[PDB]
Amino acid sequence: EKLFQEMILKKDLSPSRRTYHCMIFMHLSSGEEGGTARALRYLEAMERAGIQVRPSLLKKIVRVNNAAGYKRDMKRRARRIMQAREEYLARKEEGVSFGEGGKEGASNQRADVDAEGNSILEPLAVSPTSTLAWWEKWKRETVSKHELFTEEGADGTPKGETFEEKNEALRMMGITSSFQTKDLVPQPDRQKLLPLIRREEGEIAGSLWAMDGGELSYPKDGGGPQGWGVRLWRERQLVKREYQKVLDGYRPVPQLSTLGNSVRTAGDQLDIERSGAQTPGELSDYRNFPDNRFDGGQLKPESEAAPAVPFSAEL
Amino acid sequence: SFDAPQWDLWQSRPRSEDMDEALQPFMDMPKSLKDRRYDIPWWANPFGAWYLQNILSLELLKLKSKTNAEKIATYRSYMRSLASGKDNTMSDDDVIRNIIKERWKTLEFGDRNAGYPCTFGDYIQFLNEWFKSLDEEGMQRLREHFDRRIRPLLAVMSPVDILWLEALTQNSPHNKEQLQRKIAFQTSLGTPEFFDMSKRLRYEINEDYKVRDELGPELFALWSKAPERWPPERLSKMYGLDFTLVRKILVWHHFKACYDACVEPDWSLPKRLFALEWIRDVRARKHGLFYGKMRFAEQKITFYSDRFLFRDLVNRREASYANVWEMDDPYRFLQTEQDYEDYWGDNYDVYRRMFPEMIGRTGEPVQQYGQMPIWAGPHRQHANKSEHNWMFAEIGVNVGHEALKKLELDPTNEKRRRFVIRQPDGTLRSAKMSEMRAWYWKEEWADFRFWAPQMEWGIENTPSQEQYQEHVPDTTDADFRKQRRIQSRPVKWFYESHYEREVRWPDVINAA
Amino acid sequence: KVDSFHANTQYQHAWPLLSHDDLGNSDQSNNTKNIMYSMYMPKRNKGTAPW
Amino acid sequence: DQTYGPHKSYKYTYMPDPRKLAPIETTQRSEIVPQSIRPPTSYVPNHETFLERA
Amino acid sequence: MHPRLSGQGVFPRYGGGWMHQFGHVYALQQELLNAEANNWFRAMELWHTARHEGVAMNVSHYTNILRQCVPPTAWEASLMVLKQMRRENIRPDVVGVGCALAACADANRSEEVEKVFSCF
Amino acid sequence: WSPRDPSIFHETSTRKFQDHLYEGEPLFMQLRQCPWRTQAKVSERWEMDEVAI
Amino acid sequence: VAKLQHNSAPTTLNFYEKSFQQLSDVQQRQTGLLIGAAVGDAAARALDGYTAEEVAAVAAESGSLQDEDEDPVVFASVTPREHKSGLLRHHSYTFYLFSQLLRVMATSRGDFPVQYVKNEWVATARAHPDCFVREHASLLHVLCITMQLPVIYPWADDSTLREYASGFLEFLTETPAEQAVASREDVYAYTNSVLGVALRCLQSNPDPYRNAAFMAAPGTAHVFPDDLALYCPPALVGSSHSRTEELSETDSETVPLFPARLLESDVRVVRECLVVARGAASFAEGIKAAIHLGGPVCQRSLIVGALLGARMGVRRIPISWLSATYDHVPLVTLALQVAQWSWNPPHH
Amino acid sequence: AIKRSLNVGVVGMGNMGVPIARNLGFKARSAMYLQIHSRALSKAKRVCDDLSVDGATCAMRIHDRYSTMTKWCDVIVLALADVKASRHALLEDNESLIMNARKGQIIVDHTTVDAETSRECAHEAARRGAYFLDAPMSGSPRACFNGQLLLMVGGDAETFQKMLPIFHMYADNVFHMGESGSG
Amino acid sequence: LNEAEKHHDLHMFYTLAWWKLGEGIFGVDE
Amino acid sequence: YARGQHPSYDMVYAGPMPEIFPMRRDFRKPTRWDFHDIEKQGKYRTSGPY
Ligand SMILES: [Mg+2]
Repeated sequence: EKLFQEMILKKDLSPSRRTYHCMIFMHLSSGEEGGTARALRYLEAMERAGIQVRPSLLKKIVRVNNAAGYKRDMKRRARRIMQAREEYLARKEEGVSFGEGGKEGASNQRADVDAEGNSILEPLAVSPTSTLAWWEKWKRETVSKHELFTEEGADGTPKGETFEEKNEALRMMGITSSFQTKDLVPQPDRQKLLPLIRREEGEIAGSLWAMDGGELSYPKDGGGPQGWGVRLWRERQLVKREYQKVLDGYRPVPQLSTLGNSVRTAGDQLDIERSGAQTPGELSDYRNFPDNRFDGGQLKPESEAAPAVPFSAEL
Repeated sequence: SFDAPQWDLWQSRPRSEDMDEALQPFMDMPKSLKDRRYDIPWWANPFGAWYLQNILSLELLKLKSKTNAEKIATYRSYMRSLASGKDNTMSDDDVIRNIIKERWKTLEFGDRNAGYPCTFGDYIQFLNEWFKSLDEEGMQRLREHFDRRIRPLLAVMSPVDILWLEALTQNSPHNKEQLQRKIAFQTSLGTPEFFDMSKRLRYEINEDYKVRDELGPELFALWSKAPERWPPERLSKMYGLDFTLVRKILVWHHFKACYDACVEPDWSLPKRLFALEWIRDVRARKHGLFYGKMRFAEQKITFYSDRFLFRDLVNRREASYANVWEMDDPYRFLQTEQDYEDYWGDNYDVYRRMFPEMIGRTGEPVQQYGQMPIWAGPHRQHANKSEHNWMFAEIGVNVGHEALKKLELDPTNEKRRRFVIRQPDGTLRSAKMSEMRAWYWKEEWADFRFWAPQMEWGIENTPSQEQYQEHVPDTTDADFRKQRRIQSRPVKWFYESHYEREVRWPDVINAA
Repeated sequence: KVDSFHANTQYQHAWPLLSHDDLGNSDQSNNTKNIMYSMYMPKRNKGTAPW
Repeated sequence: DQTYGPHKSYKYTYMPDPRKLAPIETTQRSEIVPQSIRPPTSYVPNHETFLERA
Repeated sequence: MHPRLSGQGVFPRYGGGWMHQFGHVYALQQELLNAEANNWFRAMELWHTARHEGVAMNVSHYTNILRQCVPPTAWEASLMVLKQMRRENIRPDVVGVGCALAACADANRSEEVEKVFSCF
Repeated sequence: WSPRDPSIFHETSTRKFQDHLYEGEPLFMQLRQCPWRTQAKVSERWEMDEVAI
Repeated sequence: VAKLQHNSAPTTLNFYEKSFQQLSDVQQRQTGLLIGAAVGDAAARALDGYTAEEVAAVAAESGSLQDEDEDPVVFASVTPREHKSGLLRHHSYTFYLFSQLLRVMATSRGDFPVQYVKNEWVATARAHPDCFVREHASLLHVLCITMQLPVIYPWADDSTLREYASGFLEFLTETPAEQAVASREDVYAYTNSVLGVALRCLQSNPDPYRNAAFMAAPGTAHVFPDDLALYCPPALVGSSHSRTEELSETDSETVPLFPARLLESDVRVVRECLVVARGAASFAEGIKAAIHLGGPVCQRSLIVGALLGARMGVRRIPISWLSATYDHVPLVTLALQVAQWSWNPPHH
Repeated sequence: AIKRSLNVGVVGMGNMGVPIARNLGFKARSAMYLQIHSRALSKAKRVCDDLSVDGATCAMRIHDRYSTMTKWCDVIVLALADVKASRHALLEDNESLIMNARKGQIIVDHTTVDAETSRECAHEAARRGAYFLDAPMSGSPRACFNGQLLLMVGGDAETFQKMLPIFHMYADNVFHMGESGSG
Repeated sequence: LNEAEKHHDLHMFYTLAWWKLGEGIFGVDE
Repeated sequence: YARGQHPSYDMVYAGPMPEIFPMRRDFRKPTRWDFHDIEKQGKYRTSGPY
């Protein structure tokens, strides 16, 4: 904004449409209060100075505001987080939680005695080796939500968006994370064969989402067009389309599977098990370069091979 | 005085005999052979004896017994004496994994006395009585093992390949010689380069199960400790899976923790994570007819048709949430856990259908009116008490217009539409908010985004007093406001008018 | 015996969460594949539909 | 063991209106106002005399 | 003892326009942005009730707070505002920091003017 | 009034306590009257205030 | 969570139990100053006029509690002495003029002049002359009446509130004679300081007792506690010259009749009520500490019951105490009409 | 130690068991988790289907084996046809309810049996640590629909006081006859 | 009416010799 | 205020879904407690978003 008003006022330059779009989308993408109130000021400055207002600009304004709703909600939730932190630091110093920890109402009115004195039905206690018992024990015994982070983020947001703050908060809750950084994330958008199977026929897993054994998607046992044979045939046709994509060079060559190795020629199985080749390209390098391997038939890495560069590249 | 013995896979729990058969050839088996079967331990089966002899013992070798160390030493010496160059130095888990693998692949089905460990029918009996000994958690893990490993191999292999595998199971020279005569059996066998897609399919299915079972409890802990610090949209942005997938993971994990502990599940959790989806999608469906979906709720004019409607939409979206949860400011009126269980439990479809826009409450406070005096006295005091509630609503020229509906139900309006409800005990009370809205046309939409305390007020939204002074409201030019103020104030001074004269306190003569 | 005959020939199980339409539609951000069906209905109705 | 219905995440699989499950309370008129019976007077000593006078 | 603008044609269209459930929100925002308010002690107290009621406050609310602190030269109040605007990452305008610089200049707080100027 | 009865499931039926929400009514309770206390040989009524609440 | 329906369990414990959920957070503090003063005045009614030793004798003679019974000090079963006139057997004479001012405030739909309530108040004092001469022009009785004035507009400052209240403070200290009070301005200044305390309570102010001491009336340090008395502004030297004009008459035999109780005797009661209402953990425990002090105990629990109810709202009030109040059927209805009409007055 | 609802199961959908299950499904408003057992799963599906379409106030759950019926329920109520089916479901089966009873369960038998069957059932339930009440019912299925059944509960009196809110959902005249075998 | 299947063809696939091809499927995954 | 109908454009439809097969032409019910029965009868044009 400083360089914008220095361009406008001092150097007397008329700004272009793109640098008006930049000041619109910067205030729109920022989740602070009054960002759209200044983006509409930039829209008014575009309108009354003859700058063209395109419909693509309006659609991008709606899309960018709907996308920056997340940043707006985070910057609004951080205010209530700070209020709850201040109230927690006050009430743990005054000592109201020490008076509220004693369950005098549960001691006078017991779990088996109602208000009049009759005996009431109590549910039986669950097994402590269950998952729900450990979850409520982890809810009760761990640290509070207000003791996790003292300060908030650098730009208006609560801490915990990054993975270092997430891992530190998990350490304060007594949980060692199996996924420290983003390269140990399974990333289901990288799947190519599995959404293609899910789109046409249906879910190939079925029992991925099953609560009590009735939400499973499997073919019927009677046969016919709904049976297992037609579904496995159509899945094999989709895998055949993917394999035809592999053969024409659109997809990379898959690695050696145990089903593929167990059907192969036994000498090829011997060469794979003595070479340690994962891809059949490594097996082709093992066969077509016999001087590359070790003395136990083991395959040497890529960095230990140097091909002959011809002098005709010096033309 | 009875101790319940702990049951596991080593000594299975005894079950009933009226159980259905899991395998297909046992369902049509005659019952005389069903009564012929003896209740024996699980290792008394020859396949079970084989699995305990060579597979389970080698897995029991992982512990710190002395016989485990001696068997590890003699196994290392054995496979070093097989060939030195292939397995020069590896750990004991590797050598027992290798011997477990080699003993798994060398399994055949023949006669027990002919040198083979068990028959095919003994293996089918082991599978049948193993599947009978599973509960729903064991059946779930069995189906998960089917999805992870056997399902990609079945998706890749041809039916002639599984016919060849069935001929390898039965191990009969007659059936193998009969199948070897077929040209279509030999030529249509699968190729390994097509079979290598099973590794990628297995990796994708195990990647989805790693999303579910390994990323699941971490998301559950982060959302269950501080949901205002880690909402589902923050988790979906920082892990990059999806929004609905993260919410499905949370719902599935809580329902899995409830179902596996024999606890009734918290039904309010899909109402809390899919609140907009519960209002939009979940309908009562009848049997013999098909339904549709409304694209929009109202026939309206678009906001791209004018610049002022566009600015109003942008200013409303800035004053709105993107996703509202149970902890936000529109749900801050739920100060009691009883109100929390009342709103999200069993009446959420009624509580959300009260008012379309989200407000700081759900309805209106109920107040009661005074009964006019009945000059007959106690002769007619019984007549107002009845059996049912008697609801009376106003109509007329001023009253009954739906276009001014939120103006006619406004408690800050002096010309509000008057409702009364006589209770069966004779009490005259006002109507509730749904009771006042039931007398109009149905309004079956809901706003899940806009929250009015988030409206901008400092830059462009500045209501001026000079704009309200442009109407020039004066008390000297119109006396209706002062007349309504006179109609509002009490008229008790008219009786003590003669008792400028101003009203003073009563002067006492006893204390003076 | 008079209740053993009257089965659930009237109702059906409800719509699950994130369900699709009977015509195949779904509430996505992209409604190009979804269609409207107001033009297939009869033009005038004697009375008022529940929708 | 299975929950009823294919959904298994809903409390009611058919999903009725929640006003259907709301209870209905009742109060007889005998709780409001009683019904008394006058004794036969000297003008109508019997019930057949009451029918003949009417 | 009344809200100065009650409703029925005073409030903008996008907010619905006099939603009576938020009648206190419309009355609180006019006390926050009252240009004729000169009591700085009420302006700190009016920020604490907008903090409790969930009222979203932009830079124009804090600029009205910093404006009222300059005639009494309440230099301590002008630094607790800029600490809070930094805490919520609400960037102050140039007129708003001009009030906090003038609140500390007239109170002979020379070392505190130099660090507010160095921040912006 | 069960909605699996086809005479109650029909849309023009008076065996419901509403119009457009659902069909039938699940297990409502009403109170009759028993005017047979005068058939007893000795019938008295004792007026006493409530003490159980 | 839900239990089996047994022993004919009621759905709601009060008529207005779920109607308090249908109020805003400021409207729960607007009605908390009204309903919380009605609950507090009704709880300390049976021990009105008791000394501190006689209140402790009530709690000592009844030592049987099954933990469902409450404190026997609150809603005591002791026999009253004058035992009463007609309506005053459940609330004090100070609450009768409080309930008449609330009834005018609900029907006036906002702010209203003092002339609307002048004929309502003089009809009560004409009916109860014994309770009028005991409590007229005293600091406790005047402050309990004008306590409910910031319910009309809680976001107003102290300059607007003291201007509106000054029309009400003059008639409550006016008598039809030339022997009016010992000091007109000292009853005004002490009342305007405690009205700042309730104004900060409806505004949800952090430490409302401290911030009301800074913006208090000058010379009102004795009504605040000792730790907050350093924050109060000192009295003006021009106001001290008016104190010498009261000593310039030198008439010790000519004591004014109104008020019956001394002014400095009333400052200690409001100072003790501000100490109790400051460190009160809940609405019930703060009232029980207020009736244990004794003396003018209906006006004690009207100060504490209003200030605590304005802090934690009507939902923190125990609903069994509201169901035991005699006039809880009209007054909560009148309190809902004030909180609804406070944000849109029809006149302006 | 989870604050939850009471898991109440009804074993046997016969002449009188299905109106007992329907009264427990109607008159228990979100206060219990209802389990319904039958030998054939189609009958339990039919009873839960009729309870769902008629409109019930609790969530229901079908069972076909006694093991899950044992491990799920806090209270078990049996309404069977003859003494032989009750002796099979309680004592003679391998997965029977009293022989595999958990610590603190309560099993009520509404099927009219002999004295020695009830004696051995109460003895084995006290041996396992659970509680057994024998409460033979008197009435018609139409009287079971109206909630007017006659119950003669034998067993513990504190267990009787616990089970009175469940007994008052399908029976009006419920008496506590004393020790086990009196009813 | 209609009977929801228990999917008994899930168990017919386990009758095959997946240890011969998958090289120890029935154990834990490596 | 004289522009548009409602500023929301986020109206989640909460009513019953339309029925596409079989399409019922007339919806005439003899009702007891319907006070809009005059407006709910008569031929109206069924054209909307749907
Ligand atoms: Mg107005």
